[PDB]
Amino acid sequence: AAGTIPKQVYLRKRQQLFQLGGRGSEPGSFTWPRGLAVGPDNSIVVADSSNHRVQVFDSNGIFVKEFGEYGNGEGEFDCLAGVAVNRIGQYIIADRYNHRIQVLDPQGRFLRAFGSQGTADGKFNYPWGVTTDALGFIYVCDKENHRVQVFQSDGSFVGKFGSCGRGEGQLEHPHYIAVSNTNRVIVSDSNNHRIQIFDVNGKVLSTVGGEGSDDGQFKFPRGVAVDDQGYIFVADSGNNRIQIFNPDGSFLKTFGSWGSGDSEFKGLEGVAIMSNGNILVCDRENHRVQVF
Repeated sequence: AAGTIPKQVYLRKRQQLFQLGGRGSEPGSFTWPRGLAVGPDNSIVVADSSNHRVQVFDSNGIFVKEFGEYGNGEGEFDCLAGVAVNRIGQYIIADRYNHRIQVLDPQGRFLRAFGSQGTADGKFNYPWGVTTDALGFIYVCDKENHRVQVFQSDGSFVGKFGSCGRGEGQLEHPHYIAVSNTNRVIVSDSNNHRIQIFDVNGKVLSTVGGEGSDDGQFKFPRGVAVDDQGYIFVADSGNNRIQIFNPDGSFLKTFGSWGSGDSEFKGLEGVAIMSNGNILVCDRENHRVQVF
């Protein structure tokens, strides 16, 4: 991989390499998938929301394992949306309709849960959307509280930031986030049609994009990912596009349109980026994950 020019790789993005899913509840099928994440060896981890489960695939698409079932018990999920994998390989699920986070081990066995519905510190309204920083700190978007709450690996509350509003440092219904290896917190601020970037302590660092349909503009951004150089990847759901941004925030590339064939989307949700430049998009109403 030594001579790779990332910018050139990203600018060639359009044609799907392969896809995953198809409607159903058997292993390898999805129902209305929302969050996805990449794992250690570039594994593809899918929040299979309406099947109340996570499914894990290797970097070439081969199904590996699934875990979870409907419920409010330990290791059960109501209608999960967000998923993530930390450096230790344990699975971190935003169990949306139970208003809690569950952390499972690399084999999908239950380790701990935390949170319940509420506005208070450590309490969530509709969690939807989670990620991990290098030290194992958990960052949640509780969508309906218009904020980001950060926890320790054991669930201990640590801090929070953002609040309802349309201004500097505010959020309206944020769905998805990512933390870069620079420890900048990258929040898709859905209804403000913008990407918000904070440091770990809640200080606004910059803003990417704004409302519109031109290059560099968003209509209801959903999934976000960041690569190891700071390229930012956005599911521009309102405009039926993936957008890619240079590490300085400037528009680089866009691809996709409303549809259900190769490179077409309906209901863009989560987004993830493999360390080889493969972009992963969750295509909710087509019950599939597409890889570019």
